[PDB]
Amino acid sequence: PVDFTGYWKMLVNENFEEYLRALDVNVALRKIANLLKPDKEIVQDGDHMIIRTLSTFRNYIMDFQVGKEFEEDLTGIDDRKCMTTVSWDGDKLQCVQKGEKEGRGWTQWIEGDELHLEMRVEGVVCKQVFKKVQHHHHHH
Ligand SMILES: CC1=C(/C=C/C(C)=C/C=C/C(C)=C/CN)C(C)(C)CCC1
Repeated sequence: PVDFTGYWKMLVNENFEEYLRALDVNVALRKIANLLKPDKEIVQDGDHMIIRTLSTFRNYIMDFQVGKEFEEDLTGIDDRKCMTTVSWDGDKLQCVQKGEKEGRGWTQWIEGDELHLEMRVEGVVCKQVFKKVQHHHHHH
């Protein structure tokens, strides 16, 4: 069965600038963010999912139950609040983020040693791929 648990290092990050612009992330933060190559530390614990998006400058932490709508605090990205639901779709994890922006959400899946993440908002698509890695680093 699909299990996202692991430590994952960014390999590619496609169209991130336009995704951030569509979120109205401020220009100075977009400049910082485009230099970053975040890791993902994921623990899948039953249907309790923790996805830590870790970078040298700032983190974004998700901690939620699959299937259950929750208030998602996007402080550090666009500082918005969404009413967010993450659901299994076969071997894919689907996320809908209800809020100010239309069409906001993402899909996550695994191909071999790769974690694939398609992020969407306002018809814009950013695609990230990470490689599963084994050398760990301490974090908060
Ligand atoms: C814009 C910005 C950032 C953007 C983070 C983003 C979009 C995280 C998306 C997380 C998702 C869908 C995770 C599901 N694997 C960092 C990495 C927190 C650094 C500070 C500035």
